Amino acid sequence: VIGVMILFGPDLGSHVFQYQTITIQITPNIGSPLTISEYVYQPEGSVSVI
Amino acid sequence: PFLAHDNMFTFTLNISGTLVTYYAFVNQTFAFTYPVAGDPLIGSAIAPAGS
Repeated sequence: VIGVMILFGPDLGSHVFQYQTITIQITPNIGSPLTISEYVYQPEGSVSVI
Repeated sequence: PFLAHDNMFTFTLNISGTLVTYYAFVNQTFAFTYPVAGDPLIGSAIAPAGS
């Protein structure tokens, strides 16, 4: 099991995703990629679950 | 002059042993919320369970 963490810089840190469709794609060199895709409504407790 | 068209309603409070009236004016129907009991998280209008 590997862990992945994404840190936001100033360019992208000025936006808070609300009612949008965030999507990530991890593409290795050989093999199928991994496309995460979610829809985030609102945050809570400074740490959400999706 | 705009207060000649709003819907005025009053309410009185007996603060510091002297009656102090008030006058609240509204120019359009609207509704709001406010916490009454058991609301730890304040800042995002998220009503906790049992609040």
